[PDB]
Amino acid sequence: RELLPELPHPP
Amino acid sequence: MSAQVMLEEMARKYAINAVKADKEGNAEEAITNYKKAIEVLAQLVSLYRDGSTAAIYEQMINEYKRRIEVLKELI
Repeated sequence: RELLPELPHPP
Repeated sequence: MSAQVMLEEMARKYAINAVKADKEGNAEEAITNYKKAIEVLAQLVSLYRDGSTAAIYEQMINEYKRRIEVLKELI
């Protein structure tokens, strides 16, 4: 299972 | 809406708030929101520790923890 949409990556 | 999906969205909202504040150069607001995302993600890990999504929760906790440690040194 995946997160859709993705959790944002930090800068 | 299940407990998993509801918490995932909560974590997402915090993460988006943190990255936004981060890019605007507000270290404290970025940190507050990262910590709040971490706490929700830690809760998700407790609830679904043995599932396939847990590796992603755990990966993001660490990324956010590492960004906290960088931003903390400013301010």
